[PDB]
Amino acid sequence: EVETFAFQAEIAQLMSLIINTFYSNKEIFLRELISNSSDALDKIRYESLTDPSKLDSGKELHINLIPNKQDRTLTIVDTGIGMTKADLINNLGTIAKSGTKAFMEALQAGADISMIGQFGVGFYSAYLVAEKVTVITKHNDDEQYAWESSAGGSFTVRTDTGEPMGRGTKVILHLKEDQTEYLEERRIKEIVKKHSQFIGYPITLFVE
Amino acid sequence: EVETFAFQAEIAQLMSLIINTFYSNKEIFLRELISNSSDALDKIRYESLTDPSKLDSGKELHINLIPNKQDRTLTIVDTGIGMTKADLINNLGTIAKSGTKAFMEALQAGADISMIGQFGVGFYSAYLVAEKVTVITKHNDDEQYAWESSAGGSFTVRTDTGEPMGRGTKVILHLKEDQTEYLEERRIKEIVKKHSQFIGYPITLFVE
Ligand SMILES: CCCCN(C)C(=O)c1cc(-c2n[nH]c(=O)n2-c2ccccc2F)c(O)cc1O
Ligand SMILES: CCCCN(C)C(=O)c1cc(-c2n[nH]c(=O)n2-c2ccccc2F)c(O)cc1O
Repeated sequence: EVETFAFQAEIAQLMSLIINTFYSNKEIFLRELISNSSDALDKIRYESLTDPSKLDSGKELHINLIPNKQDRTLTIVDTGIGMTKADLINNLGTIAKSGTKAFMEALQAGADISMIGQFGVGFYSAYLVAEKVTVITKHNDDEQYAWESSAGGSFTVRTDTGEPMGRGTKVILHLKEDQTEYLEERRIKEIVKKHSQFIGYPITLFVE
Repeated sequence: EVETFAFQAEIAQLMSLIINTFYSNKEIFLRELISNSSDALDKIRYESLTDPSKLDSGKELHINLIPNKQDRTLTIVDTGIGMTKADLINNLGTIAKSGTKAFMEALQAGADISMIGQFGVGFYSAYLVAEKVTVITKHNDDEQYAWESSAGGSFTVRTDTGEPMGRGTKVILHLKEDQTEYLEERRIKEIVKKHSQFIGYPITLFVE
């Protein structure tokens, strides 16, 4: 029931660079994921002006940060517009082809990994801290899907039979052994305050 | 043939603040407009993956900067997705209600006008340099419209009978008398290099 796909060549190369480069300031992953959540929330909010029934699958527009020391996971949940199967498999890979090329050029021109979000590919900064990422997503117009990748040049997509979520996206970061700092309450608080303080949606940091 | 509308109260108040505050670093207007053009170009590019006929109204995705010393205008043109009448009159005012409130709060909390784009209302930084703004826009699904405002709490919209443009948005900044520096080639070049160097579309600075 599980489809396996190869990444575009440029994305696979971006992911290797992110995993292999020595770069200490890994905490920027969180801002990039919160930023993408915010954009997804903007999208469903705007669509709902012209069609209030888009919020039948959920009225609240918000972001939850959920650390889990047992599973060694950090989960970022939003109730944004979600993603279709086509988004996961094809559409986002395609726009990320040019953004990756632009980004990798700038890095040669001296730029630093922290500028990744200006090229549209800030999601892949998750692999600074995660050995595996799972994405569960639900768009009004499609079914619930699980996307997963451990960054070896391939990703999987399946229909998700797990617990339904209504509308939005959940990003489950399976953290590397030496990156458990991002499960601690004061570390996450520090990072959100420093990088994400002007997001226009509630950000709730769950306690354990 | 011309409809006159009142701005939302919060936007009218944002515009007065932008016009009345002493703030020397006015050049940030250009980055905000180029940023919105880029977002509009992203939108039509993405829509065209799932429906290549959206580019029948124009294949090229680009940004032109056109100074005109005679008319004292600076025009920013893009071939992005364009805006519907509903966008101009109602939809963008509504999302800009919360962004304005958020922004004006931050300014009390010390923030500075240069952060306006983080709240979604960066367009209104045009009134740092313009006494009047005209917006001509064409969306695939609607007709060509002219929006105009001289920031006295009202704006006008009409159907544009002028020369058709295909798809996109043109922003015509009627500059204040003491802001002609933004018509000079070396000044515009300087600003684009400093603030807009990583935009993923061609930016062409027309000569006079
Ligand atoms: C193929 C792998 C994808 C990686 N992921 C999960 C993301 O980028 C990502 C995407 C969304 C998302 N839902 N709906 C939507 O439009 N977006 C979206 C937002 C911003 C840029 C692009 C987007 F598609 C989100 O809410 C959270 C995310 O972390
Ligand atoms: C009511 C007054 C509006 C002010 N203007 C002209 C802008 O903000 C503005 C808007 C667009 C635009 N075309 N299509 C589209 O989606 N956008 C858009 C882009 C970014 C945020 C919001 C948007 F609607 C542009 O290409 C250039 C602009 O300067």
